[PDB]
Amino acid sequence: MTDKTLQQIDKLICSWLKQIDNVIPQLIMEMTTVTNVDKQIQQQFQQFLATYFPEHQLLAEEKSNAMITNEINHLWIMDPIDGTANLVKQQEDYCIILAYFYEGKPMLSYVYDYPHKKLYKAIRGEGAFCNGFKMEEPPSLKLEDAIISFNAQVMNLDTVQDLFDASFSYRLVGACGLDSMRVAKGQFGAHINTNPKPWDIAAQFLFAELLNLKMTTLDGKAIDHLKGAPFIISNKACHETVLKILNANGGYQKYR
Amino acid sequence: MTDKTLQQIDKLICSWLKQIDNVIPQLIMEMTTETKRHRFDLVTNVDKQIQQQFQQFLATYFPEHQLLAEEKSNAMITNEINHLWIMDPIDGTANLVKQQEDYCIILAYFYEGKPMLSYVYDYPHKKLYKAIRGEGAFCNGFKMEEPPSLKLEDAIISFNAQVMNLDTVQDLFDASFSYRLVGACGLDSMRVAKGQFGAHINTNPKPWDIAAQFLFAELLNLKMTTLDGKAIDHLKGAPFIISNKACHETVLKILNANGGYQKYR
Ligand SMILES: NC(=O)c1ccc[n+]([C@@H]2O[C@H](COP(=O)([O-])OP(=O)(O)OC[C@H]3O[C@@H](n4cnc5c(N)ncnc54)[C@H](OP(=O)(O)O)[C@@H]3O)[C@@H](O)[C@H]2O)c1
Ligand SMILES: NC(=O)c1ccc[n+]([C@@H]2O[C@H](COP(=O)([O-])OP(=O)(O)OC[C@H]3O[C@@H](n4cnc5c(N)ncnc54)[C@H](OP(=O)(O)O)[C@@H]3O)[C@@H](O)[C@H]2O)c1
Ligand SMILES: [Ca+2]
Ligand SMILES: [Ca+2]
Ligand SMILES: [Ca+2]
Ligand SMILES: [Ca+2]
Ligand SMILES: [Cl-]
Repeated sequence: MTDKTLQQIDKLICSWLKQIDNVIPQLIMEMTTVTNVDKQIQQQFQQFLATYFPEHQLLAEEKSNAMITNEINHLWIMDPIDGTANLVKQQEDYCIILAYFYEGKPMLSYVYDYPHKKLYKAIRGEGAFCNGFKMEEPPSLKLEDAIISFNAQVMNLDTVQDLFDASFSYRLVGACGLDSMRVAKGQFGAHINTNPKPWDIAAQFLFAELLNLKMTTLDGKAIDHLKGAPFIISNKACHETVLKILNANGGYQKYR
Repeated sequence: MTDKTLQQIDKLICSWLKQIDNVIPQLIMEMTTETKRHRFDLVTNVDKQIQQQFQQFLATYFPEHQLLAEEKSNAMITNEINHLWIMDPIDGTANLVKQQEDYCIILAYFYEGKPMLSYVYDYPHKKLYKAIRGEGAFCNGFKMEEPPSLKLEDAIISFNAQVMNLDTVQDLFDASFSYRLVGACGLDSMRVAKGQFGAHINTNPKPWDIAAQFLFAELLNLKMTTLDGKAIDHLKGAPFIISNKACHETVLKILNANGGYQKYR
């Protein structure tokens, strides 16, 4: 793929996301008085592909994905609303996740923090950006100096306590895409999700590559972008320590 | 106090908070340029400066008005003080230092002990939550209303899990819809005020962490009490909850069951 083609696609995605701005307030007003919001955003993206990129296929949360394989050369993975609980309960702290893979290789990635008007995007060969401003590799963060984010309700409490004690503090935004972007920005040392779907993490691959983040399974391997696996996205300086804590003493799972 | 006087004071405070753009952005810049070792010290220094400047603001506009804040001695501040401001110039210090986000300014005026004006300035998002007795509560001039009823099972809750025993934390997890944490008392409180969270707990706040919230709770029909359901002394602070009216009792029940929420030993 060329830089010229990537920019053309990028230009069309940024325009689509701007059109989304024109539709979403109405969908939100209807929801208020899974949602229609998730399903409509997804359907509109499907129409966008049908119109602009007829060869491209979609793996997304609100459709069946049985026909999506590693043979598909032009693939988008979408979470149309990541943070559905935050959308419904708070109307805040949710995002749109989009990622394009070409012959299996991450080429374009998007995390749109709509409520706060911040577009994180990554373009292979160009870099990562927040609202157009180039992002750089975050400063090194040792676990003891870093805030971490994970779901404490899906782990055994002894392991949750070990994570509390070894880190600087604990926070949770509650949307995978956003908690990940805080790692990307150097605000959090690490974000963990012990059982993500492909759409929860699809954009993050390219961000992790371009910003020198560690993004691995909880066993330290590369993740299958078609399947998802227990995962971490981490600053390079606290990745090993976090994995070590999670896997010590018989591991992080609930004994329950 | 008249609506005319409150507005005059309100207008002054809003203007002063706007002028805070001359201080805060510089501290934020320095969270990048100064070494890790000095960062909390820089924040506490700028906390002290913002506080002193508010002190001077009072001396010049409101000569009898006094100030209760962290960076000054408050030994002489009593229930005898007729005109009292309580201030947290930067609430959410750890978020400022580590994230340069999710921090706020807390300011509250009490007249003869009664909450009259309150401010939570979400500075990174430029969102001024303010409350005025007789007028109501506002976010950037959009008028806030009492939130919908939220039973605990349907609500997101926010608290510091590291300061409670884990059995009680588990009971809070199981009984609520979900768990979130912003990490600044003022902001986690405003999410309760907006109906985004069912409840926020802080088991050991200072007066300045919670001073604004009294008036917001009154005007928006929120329950704001000690963890044993009493009125909180605004001069002293206590273990506290701010909650939607429909999940207040259930949360307190969970916290106080089984010997309470404290850590063991
Ligand atoms: N394994 C984990 O680390 C984890 C993380 C979150 C949630 N959950 C599970 O989700 C159920 C209810 O929601 P919650 O409050 O825990 O999460 P949530 O707060 O509703 O969502 C938190 C984040 O995790 C995603 N998510 C939703 N369901 C998930 C699942 N089953 N496994 C992993 N991630 C998921 C969300 O994606 P969408 O908003 O697009 O759904 C969002 O990005 C729970 O019973 C819990 O087991 C597990
Ligand atoms: N529920 C609680 O008792 C509670 C709540 C928060 C923090 N803490 C403890 O205090 C320390 C600071 O927390 P952090 O590193 O997450 O971030 P933080 O920015 O220091 O504290 C988070 C929030 O609680 C306030 N705070 C600071 N020290 C506190 C204390 N001892 N008790 C209650 N509230 C406090 C903060 O106000 P300022 O930014 O003005 O300090 C902010 O509103 C840790 O040891 C933490 O576990 C306890
Ligand atoms: Ca979703
Ligand atoms: Ca998701
Ligand atoms: Ca505070
Ligand atoms: Ca403070
Ligand atoms: Cl907030």
